[PDB]
Amino acid sequence: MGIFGTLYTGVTGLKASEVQIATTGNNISNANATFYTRQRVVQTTNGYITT
Amino acid sequence: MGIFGTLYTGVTGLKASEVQIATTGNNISNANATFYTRQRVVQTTNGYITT
Amino acid sequence: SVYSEYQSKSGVNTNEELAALIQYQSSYGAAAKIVSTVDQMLDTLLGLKS
Amino acid sequence: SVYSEYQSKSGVNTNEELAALIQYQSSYGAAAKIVSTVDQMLDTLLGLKS
Repeated sequence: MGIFGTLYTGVTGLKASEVQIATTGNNISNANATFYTRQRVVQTTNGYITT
Repeated sequence: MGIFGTLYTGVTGLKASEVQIATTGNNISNANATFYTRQRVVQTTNGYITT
Repeated sequence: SVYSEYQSKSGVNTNEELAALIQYQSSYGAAAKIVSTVDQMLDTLLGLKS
Repeated sequence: SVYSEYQSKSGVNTNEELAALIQYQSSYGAAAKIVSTVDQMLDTLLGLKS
């Protein structure tokens, strides 16, 4: 990947943790918002790019 | 004087140094997107004779 | 039975999310120092351009 | 079982490659300066012949 997108991608890894953990705490908050079904966050990638 | 031409040719060899910037940056690229397959390096055989 | 049947695959509890958090515990911990490492390395090539 | 094996087969890592490959360049960059160093011999010869 390009350097700037590359180091940006690491931020995505940080963002993934951020969004994931935010979701985890949310689920933890949902531990008695008992109506909450499992909402899921899934890995993707920034798509194919010219190189 | 002609040997001066060798010098810019050496720079072309130096540009072979740049790819390992590209490789290291590209190789590092795959953060935990759990769907990846590597791409890997090569070295070549050669032989040269004179009259 | 059916009433009890909304607290293992659908809703919420302890542990399952906690295990996820700890994976994320690793996730950012690795991500950040990887990121800063990369930044420090940008600097190396920059000094190389010199 | 089949699960376990692939995760080993999924061996595609990226981190430590950073340390090795940057230097293969940086060595050349650290060489490029000496390349100039001996290159500048030509420059100085030119200045002399001026």
